[PDB]
Amino acid sequence: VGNGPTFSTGGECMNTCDIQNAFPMNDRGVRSSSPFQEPNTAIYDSYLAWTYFQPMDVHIEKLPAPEAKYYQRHTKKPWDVSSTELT
Amino acid sequence: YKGEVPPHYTRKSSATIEQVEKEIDALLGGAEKLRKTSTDDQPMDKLTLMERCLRHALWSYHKEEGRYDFDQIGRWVVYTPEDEVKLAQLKREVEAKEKLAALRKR
Amino acid sequence: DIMVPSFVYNKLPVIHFLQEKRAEQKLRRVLDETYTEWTEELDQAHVTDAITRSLNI
Amino acid sequence: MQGSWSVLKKNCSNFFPGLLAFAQQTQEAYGIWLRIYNRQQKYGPTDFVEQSETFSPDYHKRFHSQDKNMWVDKELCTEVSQKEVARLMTYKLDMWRMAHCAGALLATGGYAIPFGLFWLANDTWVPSSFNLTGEELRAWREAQDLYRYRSAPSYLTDTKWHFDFHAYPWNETQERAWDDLFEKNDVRRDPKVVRPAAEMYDGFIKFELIRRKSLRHLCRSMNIPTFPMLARLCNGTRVRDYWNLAWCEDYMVITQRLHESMTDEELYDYAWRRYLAPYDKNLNREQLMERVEDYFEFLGPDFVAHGKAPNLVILTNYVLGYYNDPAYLEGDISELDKNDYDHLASWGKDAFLRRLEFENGPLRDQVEAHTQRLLAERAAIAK
Amino acid sequence: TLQQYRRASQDKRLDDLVDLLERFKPVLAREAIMQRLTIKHLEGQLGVWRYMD
Ligand SMILES: CCCCCCCCCCCCCCCCCC(=O)OC[C@H](COP(=O)([O-])OCC(O)COP(=O)([O-])OC[C@@H](COC(=O)CCCCCCCCCCCCCCCCC)OC(=O)CCCCCCCCCCCCCCCCC)OC(=O)CCCCCCCCCCCCCCCCC
Ligand SMILES: CCCCCCCCCCCCCCCCCC(=O)OC[C@H](COP(=O)([O-])OCC(O)COP(=O)([O-])OC[C@@H](COC(=O)CCCCCCCCCCCCCCCCC)OC(=O)CCCCCCCCCCCCCCCCC)OC(=O)CCCCCCCCCCCCCCCCC
Ligand SMILES: CCCCCCCCCCCCCCCCCC(=O)OC[C@H](COP(=O)([O-])OCC(O)COP(=O)([O-])OC[C@@H](COC(=O)CCCCCCCCCCCCCCCCC)OC(=O)CCCCCCCCCCCCCCCCC)OC(=O)CCCCCCCCCCCCCCCCC
Ligand SMILES: CCCCCCCCCCCCCCCCCC(=O)OC[C@H](COP(=O)([O-])OCC(O)COP(=O)([O-])OC[C@@H](COC(=O)CCCCCCCCCCCCCCCCC)OC(=O)CCCCCCCCCCCCCCCCC)OC(=O)CCCCCCCCCCCCCCCCC
Ligand SMILES: CCCCCCCCCCCCCCCCCC(=O)OC[C@H](COP(=O)([O-])OCC(O)COP(=O)([O-])OC[C@@H](COC(=O)CCCCCCCCCCCCCCCCC)OC(=O)CCCCCCCCCCCCCCCCC)OC(=O)CCCCCCCCCCCCCCCCC
Ligand SMILES: CCCCCCCCCCCCO[C@@H]1O[C@H](CO)[C@@H](O[C@H]2O[C@H](CO)[C@@H](O)[C@H](O)[C@H]2O)[C@H](O)[C@H]1O
Repeated sequence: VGNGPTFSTGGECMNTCDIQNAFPMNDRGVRSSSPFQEPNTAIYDSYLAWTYFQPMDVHIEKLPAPEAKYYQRHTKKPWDVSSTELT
Repeated sequence: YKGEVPPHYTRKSSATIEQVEKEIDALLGGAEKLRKTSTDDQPMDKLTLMERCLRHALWSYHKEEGRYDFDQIGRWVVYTPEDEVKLAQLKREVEAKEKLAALRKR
Repeated sequence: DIMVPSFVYNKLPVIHFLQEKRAEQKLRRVLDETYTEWTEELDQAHVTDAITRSLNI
Repeated sequence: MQGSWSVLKKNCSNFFPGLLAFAQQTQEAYGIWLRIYNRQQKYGPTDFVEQSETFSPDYHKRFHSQDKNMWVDKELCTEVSQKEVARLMTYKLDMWRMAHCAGALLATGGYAIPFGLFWLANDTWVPSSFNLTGEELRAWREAQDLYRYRSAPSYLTDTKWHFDFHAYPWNETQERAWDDLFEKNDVRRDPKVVRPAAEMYDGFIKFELIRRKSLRHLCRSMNIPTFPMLARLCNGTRVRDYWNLAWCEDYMVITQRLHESMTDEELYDYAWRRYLAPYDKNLNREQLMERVEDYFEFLGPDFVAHGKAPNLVILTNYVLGYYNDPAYLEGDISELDKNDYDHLASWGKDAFLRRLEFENGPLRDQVEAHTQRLLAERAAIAK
Repeated sequence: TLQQYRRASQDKRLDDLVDLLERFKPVLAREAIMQRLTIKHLEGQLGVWRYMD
């Protein structure tokens, strides 16, 4: 697996944060570090506790590609700048 | 008994029942791998909900039309004891009419 | 460059969670409004009785 | 909309004809307003005529009260027709923008000329009279719609966020109404479902308590100039006057069923002045009638019975919800097959990253078991 | 005769079914998009800008 970063956490533990319900909980009882479902989330205990997610090679049943009609919204405006372009 | 033939209604879109059924089958066929069965008392999934709604509407339309296929109607339309009783009453009536017609031809 | 981006990032998880629930709520309401509609049709026995009466029997 | 040279040429060519047309419209609109004002002063309620004072309960600041300082003249059809009211509303918008420009000119003398060049290069703040042909009018309406699109979402989000962060609905029906009020324009909102939100918000913020920032967003969405904003009771007065005229026309139309006999273009204009029908949507008569009927239904029976409209804040949110387009999404789904952090691949993994992968990887259970067993053995040895 | 009687209701039901299908398709599209986003997240190859887009 690669060395890339993941969804930022801010050094927070999601099992005790004020918005913990927004983070899914896995079988082991560790809330995810992101809105996504994570199977191998862990918690590390320094002076303060923090949640960590380790990327790994996992296969997920991929639903086939939908048509462009059902997910593309052509409401772009001259002032609009996408997050990729802003980055 | 019925009264007046209801007011006429103009369709907003044009499509055949066979085309609709084929489209439903195609829509539900791509998610078969993702679809997961579960206990009847457990919460349902999005695929299960979509399948139930689509099949319920389709088979209600079919039963209204006349395609009395009880095998699927008992699966995709029965959700109430009153519903089960109505199906049983309808199941008997159709068989009785068929037997009477055959006997009256013989 | 720094402050607003960080607070937008903080907002994403809760908004994503709430909008998922809202979508599930819409689907649930769609299912809840569905109810098998059984129709009632004139029993044929009355037709058979009117047929008999018309014969003057 | 951004400025362009073609629009600059258009407005420079039609500058003086536009001014002459504006003057003629000014005379006509003064006549119409004089009739309406005389009728209001003569037949209006005592509170409306005397301008009764309504103060906020926290800082005791006066603002217009929807119940007392707004009055629907049910018998205005005798003196003023529906078309005259529409003409007055359009002229009020044009006159507001012209007045701000004239004030800038008087304030800055001859130094406003380059700013005038910026002004004529955009159709956002020029009067409708500057367009002498259909295509020019269409472009002008497109600019107005673009400004509405730019401004409305901020107003809707301000209202929704402040309420949701500081309050919650009382009952399930109010919850459904509040949730369905702020749906995007790609879905049709049932006015009967959404109406209870008006009372729910009346409990929270009436029009008399509207904040200055929310007012600025609303006036931006209504194509009302906001600079100089000044006290909130100036643009608030503008909003009150505009919607009072709109409600008078709405009562006339509902009572006399004028919209059914109204032609296609006039119907589209009527919906547009209510912020219900953008021109870029290319709506047909069926859709326009559906939206207008939904607006009338949202007003409710009490509007005809007593001339009392629902809360103005919620009404503005409801109508401006038609300019809340779905968030844009462009690009084929295959773009999701790419990778974002390939530029980091050359860096590899350091010791800490390797440790994290080892402990939290597929072998995590074995490492946890070994570590816990070793720690238990060491603890036992220590004791 | 019965068919002629039960005709407007059938047409409305068919139109409603078509509308329901068109309503469900976007939901499945969003589900597929979320699946792909999750796949890239688990690999460590998903930026927040892409997710927001
Ligand atoms: C030469 C010296 C200059 C001094 C320096 C000036 C510096 C610039 C400041 C601004 C000056 C004004 C600019 C012109 C504005 C146009 C006229 C006007 O009032 O338009 C109506 C319009 C009314 O607005 P509204 O919100 O509807 O009013 C609510 C009322 O309830 C409305 O009442 P209603 O609902 O009952 O309806 C009535 C309506 C009904 O009428 C109609 O419907 C018909 C249309 C009537 C109005 C038409 C206006 C047309 C505007 C465009 C003109 C053409 C421009 C062409 C440009 C290109 C030229 C080539 O008729 C009205 O609009 C009447 C309003 C009241 C009259 C206001 C005028 C008072 C001043 C003039 C008298 C001065 C006498 C001096 C005596 C000296 C003694 C010693 O005015 C505006 O849009 C307001 C101006 C917007 C800019 C504000 C900028 C800040 C102002 C701060 C001023 C502070 C004091 C001054 C010192 C400043 C130091 C910092
Ligand atoms: C003939 C004509 C007919 C007759 C005349 C008729 C009357 C005409 C007048 C009335 C017209 C009204 C309508 C105007 C609309 C257009 C307004 C406008 O500007 O739109 C933006 C306009 C473009 O508009 P647009 O593209 O249509 O987009 C409009 C959208 O809707 C976007 O809209 P938005 O809403 O997003 O934009 C709004 C934006 C508008 O603002 C902007 O967009 C900013 C524009 C400037 C940006 C500059 C960027 C570039 C900087 C370059 C720096 C130098 C570079 C190096 C140069 C090297 C040269 C060798 O923000 C604001 O509104 C902020 C307002 C701030 C107000 C400030 C008030 C301060 C008060 C002070 C406190 C007082 C407290 C009380 C104290 C009391 C004490 C007693 O911007 C430009 O075109 C930029 C022009 C840049 C020019 C070049 C750079 C400056 C050159 C300076 C030369 C100096 C020479 C002398 C030097 C001497 C040295 C000794
Ligand atoms: C990275 C570095 C880059 C460079 C950075 C540069 C350095 C910046 C450092 C500091 C920056 C911050 C400073 C803040 C100061 C404090 C501000 C404050 O307290 O504001 C309170 C407050 C806040 O404003 P607001 O009304 O609540 O809303 C502001 C929003 O931005 C309204 O937004 P909105 O969305 O609601 O409305 C959008 C739209 C809505 O559209 C409309 O409303 C329609 C169009 C309206 C047109 C204007 C109508 C004006 C009517 C009359 C105004 C009253 C006149 C009073 C008497 C005249 C006094 C001179 O409005 C506009 O687009 C406005 C267009 C204005 C364009 C001009 C902007 C400034 C560009 C520079 C030009 C001047 C350069 C001079 C220096 C160089 C000389 C060589 O301001 C006021 O109450 C406004 C009073 C205005 C009085 C007139 C200006 C007084 C200042 C002296 C003017 C000197 C003129 C010199 C001429 C040339 C001589 C050679
Ligand atoms: C380049 C030019 C430079 C210009 C410089 C001058 C300053 C700027 C000029 C104007 C700028 C444009 C914008 C101004 C603010 C706009 C405010 C606004 O939106 O109002 C809307 C509002 C319209 O809304 P509305 O619904 O019709 O009525 C308001 C509601 O009632 C509202 O209902 P409410 O529930 O909110 O009711 C409350 C409301 C009730 O009030 C009102 O709304 C009524 C109108 C105001 C009445 C004020 C007079 C009160 C009685 C004064 C008695 C004095 C007796 C002294 C006797 C001395 C004997 C020796 O407010 C109050 O209660 C406030 C009362 C005022 C308290 C003043 C406290 C000052 C403390 C002093 C501390 C110490 C100072 C230093 C030491 C000094 C001594 C050594 O407008 C007004 O009501 C009138 C606006 C008047 C604007 C100012 C006109 C400026 C004329 C300038 C002439 C001189 C020029 C000099 C130039 C020099 C060379 C350059
Ligand atoms: C490049 C830089 C160059 C140099 C620059 C030099 C800068 C000098 C720094 C010092 C300036 C301090 C003042 C800053 C003002 C800005 C504050 C502000 O916008 O706060 C936002 C603030 C925050 O609002 P928010 O948080 O959104 O909502 C809160 C409330 O809900 C809001 O709800 P609301 O709106 O209903 O409630 C507010 C309203 C509620 O009340 C009403 O509605 C009733 C209105 C009553 C008006 C009473 C007027 C009385 C006048 C008596 C005159 C008698 C005649 C005498 C004639 C002979 C003598 C000349 O009351 C007022 O706000 C009006 C109070 C009285 C205004 C008096 C005129 C302005 C005086 C400015 C000079 C002060 C001394 C400066 C030196 C010392 C500095 C430490 O909003 C407001 O306050 C809105 C009104 C803003 C109007 C004031 C600005 C008008 C534009 C001035 C035009 C002249 C331009 C000259 C340019 C000079 C360049 C050199
Ligand atoms: C520089 C200043 C610029 C000002 C610009 C705006 C001017 C507006 C002028 C409007 C004039 C209206 O004219 C005025 O109307 C009112 C209201 O109908 C009339 O009012 C009359 O009927 C009313 C209503 O029954 C009575 O309460 C009142 O006692 C009586 O006078 C006045 O007799 C008339 O003079």
